[PDB]
Amino acid sequence: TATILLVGTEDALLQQLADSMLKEDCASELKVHLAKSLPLPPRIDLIVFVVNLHSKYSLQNTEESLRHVDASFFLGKVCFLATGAGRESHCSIHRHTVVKLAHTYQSPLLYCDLEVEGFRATMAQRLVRVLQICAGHVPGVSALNLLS
Repeated sequence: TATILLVGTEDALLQQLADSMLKEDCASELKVHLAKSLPLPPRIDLIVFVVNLHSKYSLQNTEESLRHVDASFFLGKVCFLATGAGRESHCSIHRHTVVKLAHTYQSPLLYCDLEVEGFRATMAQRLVRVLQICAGHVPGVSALNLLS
């Protein structure tokens, strides 16, 4: 009844995030699809671009994939999720690049270390709520209202 597309090149992290989102409990029935890239080879309510700040390939793949997304998706139905930004080991230039990306496509930029169980759990809560909003399940709040 609410469907999210996770786009990212790290299968394992996408899977653990998906599992985190599916972890109990949710009033709506959540479906998760994963893609390594866009364009894809089903109704999709929310797209989350998971960007690995330690991987230049991740950045490039996000940048390229974005070109295939219809503009109506950026009306609150796209979120960026940067991983590695809280770590001193990450490249600052990449972080700036993704901040500029999220700004350009006027979409939220969220940060999480997906390798940390608790942090990923909380982020999954946030994303479940955003997904429900985008799917029209939250009274008085549409994807349009997410725009800020």
